[PDB]
Amino acid sequence: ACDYTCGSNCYSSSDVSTAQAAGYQLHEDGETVGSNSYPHKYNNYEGFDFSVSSPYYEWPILSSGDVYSGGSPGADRVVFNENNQLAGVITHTGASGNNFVECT
Repeated sequence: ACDYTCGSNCYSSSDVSTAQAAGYQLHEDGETVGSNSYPHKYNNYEGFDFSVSSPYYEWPILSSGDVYSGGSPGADRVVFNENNQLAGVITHTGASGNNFVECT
């Protein structure tokens, strides 16, 4: 079993924690990477009922297990807050118009 399923990608909570650690460090340092400048604010247009408080930031989690370092972000993201708490794992897979669905 996979802790999170994003389309056909299977992530363990340890893949998620590693991705969240890297994105939070950059957020704390006020730094970005990639043409889309991650980690960036996540507006939550979808209305996900996250149990941790906004503001939210999104950061790519890669199906290869590597930490995002600039380069293609893929469709999957970890979402965290300023308290370094995980809000969720979401994906562009199966959505249109730059929207997201939640990884189950």
